[PDB]
Amino acid sequence: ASQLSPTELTEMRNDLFNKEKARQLSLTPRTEKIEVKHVGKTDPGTVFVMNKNISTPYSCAMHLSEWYCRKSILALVDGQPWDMYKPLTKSCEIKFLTFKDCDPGEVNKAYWRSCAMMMGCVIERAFKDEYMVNLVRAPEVPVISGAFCYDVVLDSKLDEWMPTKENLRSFTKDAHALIYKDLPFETLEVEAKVALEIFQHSKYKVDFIEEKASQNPERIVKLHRIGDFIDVSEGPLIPRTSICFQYEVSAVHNLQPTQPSLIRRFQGVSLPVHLRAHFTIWDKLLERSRKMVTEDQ
Amino acid sequence: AAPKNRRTIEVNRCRRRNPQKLIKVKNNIDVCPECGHLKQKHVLCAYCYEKVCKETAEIRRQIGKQEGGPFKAPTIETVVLYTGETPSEQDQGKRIIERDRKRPSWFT
Amino acid sequence: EGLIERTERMKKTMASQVSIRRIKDYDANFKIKDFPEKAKDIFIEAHLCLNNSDHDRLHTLVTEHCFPDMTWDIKYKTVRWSFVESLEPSHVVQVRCSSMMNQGNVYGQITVRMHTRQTLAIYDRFGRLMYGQEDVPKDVLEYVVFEKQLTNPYGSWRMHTKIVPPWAPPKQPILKTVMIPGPQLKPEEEYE
Amino acid sequence: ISRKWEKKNKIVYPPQLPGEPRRPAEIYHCRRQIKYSKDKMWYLAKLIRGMSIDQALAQLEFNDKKGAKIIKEVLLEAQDMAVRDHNVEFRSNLYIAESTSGRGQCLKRIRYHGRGRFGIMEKVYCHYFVKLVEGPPPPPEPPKTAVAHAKEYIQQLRSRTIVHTL
Ligand SMILES: [Zn+2]
Repeated sequence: ASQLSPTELTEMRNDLFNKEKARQLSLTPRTEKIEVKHVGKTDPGTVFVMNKNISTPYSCAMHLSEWYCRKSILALVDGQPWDMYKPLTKSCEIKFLTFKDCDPGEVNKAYWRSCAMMMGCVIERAFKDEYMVNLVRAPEVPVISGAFCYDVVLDSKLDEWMPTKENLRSFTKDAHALIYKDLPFETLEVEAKVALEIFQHSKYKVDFIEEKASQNPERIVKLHRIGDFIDVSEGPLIPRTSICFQYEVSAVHNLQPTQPSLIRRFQGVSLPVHLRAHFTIWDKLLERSRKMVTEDQ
Repeated sequence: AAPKNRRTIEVNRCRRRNPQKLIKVKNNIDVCPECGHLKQKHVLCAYCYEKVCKETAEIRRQIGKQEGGPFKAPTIETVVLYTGETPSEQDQGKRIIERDRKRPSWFT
Repeated sequence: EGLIERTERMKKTMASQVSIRRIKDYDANFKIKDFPEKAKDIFIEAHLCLNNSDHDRLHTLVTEHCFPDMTWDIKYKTVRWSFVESLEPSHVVQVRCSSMMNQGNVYGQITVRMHTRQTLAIYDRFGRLMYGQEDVPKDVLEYVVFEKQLTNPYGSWRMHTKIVPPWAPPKQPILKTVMIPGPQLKPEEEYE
Repeated sequence: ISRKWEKKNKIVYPPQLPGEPRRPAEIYHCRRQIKYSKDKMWYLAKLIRGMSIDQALAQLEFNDKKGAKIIKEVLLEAQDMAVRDHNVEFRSNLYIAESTSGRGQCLKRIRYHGRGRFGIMEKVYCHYFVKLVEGPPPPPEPPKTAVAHAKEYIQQLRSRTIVHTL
């Protein structure tokens, strides 16, 4: 830990991320073939001959049809939800999950994780430079609650203020500007040592990486990026950042008595393009999302 | 009444190439959740309807074979059965029609 | 070191020798040892004329059996083939002939094994690389046969076919993904 | 009779230098002598003109016109031959660049008007021409804004000279 400008911190973080991605692309010498089967319901028996650690379930959807690319939000690699731009590794079986499936719980969780990550990206780059803004983590609140949340610790000078409606609308406008540019949710699986060396600064992120690499015997934590923002998240994410259609930030709340310092919780609600609600229903959801949600035990 | 002058290709293009005479783009089209064969909202899927119609045609052919001739219309309910599928206790008084098939996994 | 039951090996040698004897009886002044060089050069220059797309010479160099086998799947693509080195001198591995009477024609077929390296790079109709690599002399082990019409008064020695045993190593992969569709069902049920 | 659209797939390009744009694939297809009017076919071709392959097939599947299924069939064979012959990996990665109809060879028949008078009936035929380019459909040109209008007006004002003098 030393003195570093946030801009140079982002540049060095991106450089390390790209170097790791390059070495992951490079340790495989030649193009290898995988026979990924389609265990879905609409196009059964379809096998794709894809490239190892190069091609993606979005590429499989491109082979199938354009509707698959448009509607498929998650993949299922033999048991598990994969984000749409994660290169495939072994000869597997695949199934595409959309927002209107019978059991869309996995895609709901992934969509809310993505929305929380976008909200954190908007928050980190919307405050004065001489305040220290640090992201603690995004609690894995359930969709049945009113909103997704992000925990942020601000510098000591801002332990007495509260953002007003204009500032909240500014946060929503930043979120919509982020939505307007189609940014893929790039993914990466790295080792614990590399994960620590990318961040190297925030003790909150350090303990987050420790907690996320302890339960894995291989000490691997997932890493995701939109544009030049990099966050640590649990579980996969949605392919594109324009999937969200309605996006807002509702309010921010404090939880002081659990720590000498102050941790704020930003809350927000979003609805995808496939599931847009009417003006009145969206107003109802907006009004509910302003309530504090406490699901951490 | 006869045309006093020939219509020019410019006038004709303006008349027959304006947006009122063009085909409109429709946004009612989405994928069928079953069979994924590109149905249209507010309209039944052609693939699924054809499947159901084929099964109904086979059942009706069996009905005609069992009924004998015209003007029969049995005064009891009816039930369709398949390979195995012993009749149930509630469908005693019903006519039984079992052609020969494994029951499709949409007709229960 | 020689293996057991060399009597059958010598019997195969004698069958090849009697085929050579029939070839010599039809046509004398035909040495045996200089053939592998001729076959190697014919192979090399036939593939060179394939790269240059010269069918009038490829016809004189290869037979009508393997003309379409070698020219059809490559009609609208560009090939970059180049023989670089002969690893070991080729060996004549089989010499057979048939006494076919259907048209009073006897054909001599000789299989010669060659191990060598070459550079193959097949481009697309639009100029995009498809299969091979430019300058990586990958090694190939190939058994190619040559057929001649003995009864013909001219009878150019041309290549006939190429044999591939199932144990042969798999060739290099394809640079593009491929989708193999399953059964295209009418209203029906899928059983697999 | 001219058949030049058929021979546009026989063009072979020299291999590209490594450091060059992808040069997307270019597939031409057509159907000749369709028992349909060429204006009626032009309307469907005009609708299909700018869409991607999947969107065009979707639009043609729910059009109740005789030529809609014909154009759908032509597009399906074009897609199949694009993937099979012209080295297009993604079957959905095609868009329609050119889609037009042309007059075919017709026949003439007698109409038997309501006296010893008559007319000549023409048995209409037409061709359909399609061209698919590999890649996503190009974005539509956005309408020009008031900023662009003002900019071009200012440039028009600034471009003017003193005419008919030195
Ligand atoms: Zn259906």
